[PDB]
Amino acid sequence: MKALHFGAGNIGRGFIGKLLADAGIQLTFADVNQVVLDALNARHSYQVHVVGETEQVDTVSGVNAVSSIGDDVVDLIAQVDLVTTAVGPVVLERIAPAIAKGLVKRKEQGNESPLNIIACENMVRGTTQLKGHVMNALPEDAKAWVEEHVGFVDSAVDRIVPPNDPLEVTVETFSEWIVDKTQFKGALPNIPGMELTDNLMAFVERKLFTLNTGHAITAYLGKLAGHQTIRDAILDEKIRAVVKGAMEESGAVLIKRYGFDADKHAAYIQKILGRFENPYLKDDVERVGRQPLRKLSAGDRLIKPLLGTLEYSLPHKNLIQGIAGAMHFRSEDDPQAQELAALIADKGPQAALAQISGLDANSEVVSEAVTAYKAMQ
Amino acid sequence: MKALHFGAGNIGRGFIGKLLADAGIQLTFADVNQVVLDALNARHSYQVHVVGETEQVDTVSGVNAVSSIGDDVVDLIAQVDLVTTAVGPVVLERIAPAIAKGLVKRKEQGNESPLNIIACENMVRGTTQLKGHVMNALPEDAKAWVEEHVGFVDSAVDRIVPPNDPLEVTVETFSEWIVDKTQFKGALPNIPGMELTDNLMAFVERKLFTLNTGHAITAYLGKLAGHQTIRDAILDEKIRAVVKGAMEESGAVLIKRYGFDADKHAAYIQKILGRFENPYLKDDVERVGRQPLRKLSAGDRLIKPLLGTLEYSLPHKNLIQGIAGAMHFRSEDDPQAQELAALIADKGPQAALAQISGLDANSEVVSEAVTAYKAMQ
Ligand code: NA
Ligand code: NA
Ligand code: NA
Ligand code: NA
Ligand code: NA
Ligand code: NA
Ligand code: NA
Ligand code: NA
Ligand code: NA
Ligand code: NA
Repeated sequence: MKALHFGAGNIGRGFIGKLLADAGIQLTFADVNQVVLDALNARHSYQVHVVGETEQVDTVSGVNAVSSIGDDVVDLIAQVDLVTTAVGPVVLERIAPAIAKGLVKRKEQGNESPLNIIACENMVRGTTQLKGHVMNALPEDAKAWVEEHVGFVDSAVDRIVPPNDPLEVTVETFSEWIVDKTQFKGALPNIPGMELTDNLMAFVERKLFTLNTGHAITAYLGKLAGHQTIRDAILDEKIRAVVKGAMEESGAVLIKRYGFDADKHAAYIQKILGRFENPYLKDDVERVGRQPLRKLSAGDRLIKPLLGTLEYSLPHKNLIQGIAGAMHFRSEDDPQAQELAALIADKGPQAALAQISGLDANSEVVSEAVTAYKAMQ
Repeated sequence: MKALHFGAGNIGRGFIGKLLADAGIQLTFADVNQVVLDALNARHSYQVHVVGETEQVDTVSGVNAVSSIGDDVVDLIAQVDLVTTAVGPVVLERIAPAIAKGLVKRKEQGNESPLNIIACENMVRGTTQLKGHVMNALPEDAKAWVEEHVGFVDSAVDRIVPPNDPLEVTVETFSEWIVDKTQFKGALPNIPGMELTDNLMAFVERKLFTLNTGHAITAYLGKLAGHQTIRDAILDEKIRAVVKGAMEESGAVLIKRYGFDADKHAAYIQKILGRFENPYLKDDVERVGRQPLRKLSAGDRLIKPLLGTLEYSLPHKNLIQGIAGAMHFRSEDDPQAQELAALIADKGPQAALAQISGLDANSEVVSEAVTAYKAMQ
């Protein structure tokens, strides 16, 4: 099997491309960074430091690379079995005309072997979003053929990969890659570390409501307590209790909503606490806490679980502490943190929280959050 | 009939709310800006300067307002026949928990009169996007009832409304408001100035490929020629020829793709040229040209029509001039224009264009654009 992966950044090299190459798939990266392209074509391999219990150095080999903006990438799309991405939303749109030209060429070459495309992005159903972009660049006369031969498979991915050698990358031991089984065309690939499900949204929300929720609250409370790193914060027993409790509160929602087994979910929470303890990552709380306006939005990792607890009459006291810690995040380098500070300064925490989150300013939850915010100054 | 409109900004007051109130609908605005809320509740009316052939002053009356973040807005959602928005993508998410709470209350009050929700946003199928946000905030036990009783109707809207009295607004005479007939629940409303179609995407693309394309190219070529305003630029016969020709080239694509009548489309192009001639707007080319990276993206108003001309073997020379003018846009106040300048400076126009647009750097169209770019310095 052959795969083309767009985005040879830390995620592409240390997680998605790594798993593809480790599976024995002939892997080509596509990128615009010439230094990374040349390094991959020069050495055909690189080292990934996989760190958690111990530091392991894994070697990824037999890889090569092409420019995402040239003609070779189009030729490859006409030949490979899988196309994956880890590029972010702006570049996810930019690669669409090359993918569309690739699909036209695939049809013109008479390659009817099923192709599956999997966007591995920090987005909900990113591959469906990519499909939208590809449709916007594909000729009408190719659309039927593409519907028949090409699967746009959504995924949910989770691996902590923080910021001489332009190819080395350090990643945590843990990873999760789950894809929607029902969208694949043809025989399902056997890629170790990739799991197929009929219920992708359950896993998307699990990750959002557990990993993202816990990680953010660890960062926000940690910064308030003067902790440098996620590890320092999670080993602080006062902070740990609130982080664990918030993931448990959000977990009761997931259990009710999706039917996850309670004992396995408890173990998944323990596994995430261990991930935060990683002694090799030295992940700055300021990095993890960045963009608090996004992280305080209605559909995101603090308000959505809270709305779930309201839906089911479940307890949210630790979530409320998390929201108050988020509201306290300050960073000179973060424009959202600046906007946040200015909004609370101008309108007060109650109006500010309502305006960012969409919670009614008169509500009991907003009342509870404002109390908690006041208590942390 | 009763309507609630979220977003009492220039678009809400001068276009969407104006048409609703002019139709005799009892209109309430929802916003977070207390000055605008108080002015609307104090005076219950305001003046809209409608300018084109002449300057007309219209009065909008019998309106009131509530906070989008309080409890009265929830009560209103349980009572009104229509909810409209003009808030932008960030606030479109933020209003979702209030809408969801409103729908729960609508069900709990036993109001089974059909409700239709229409987001009037500079987005493709914004109401479908809003629906996604509302679903993320609505209890599972309300979802069936909402599917039965509530329509989320996509729209395509077009009115040029550029930047003492906090309520007055100036708008061009022309407006267009088209909505997807097939998504309405119950009897269709009679709102003058709102048209219902089975084929909304045809109108979305028409506006993107004609108004947006023409308006952007007028701004970009105008700025290069030292013209202050859209009117100054469009009356420059050299610029006008390129703007008209680009809208015609994009128009041949729309005619082939959607079956628009060629004579009516020619007249629609003439109508847009007249809109650019408006002598009362004094619209700065720098404002209209802002965000060139967005405007040079694969799915946007310059590259998508170009891809269409490639699809159908149609002529794009004027589109190419437009792309080269966009690539020349400079503004200190515009971070994208800064990013653009830095990218061309670092990588050269060919690589820069390919990296922003997704066109193959080796392609003839990229070659043509680079020539044109070089010719304009
Ligand atoms: Na691995
Ligand atoms: Na295969
Ligand atoms: Na069980
Ligand atoms: Na309340
Ligand atoms: Na409450
Ligand atoms: Na009007
Ligand atoms: Na009605
Ligand atoms: Na005709
Ligand atoms: Na070519
Ligand atoms: Na070409």
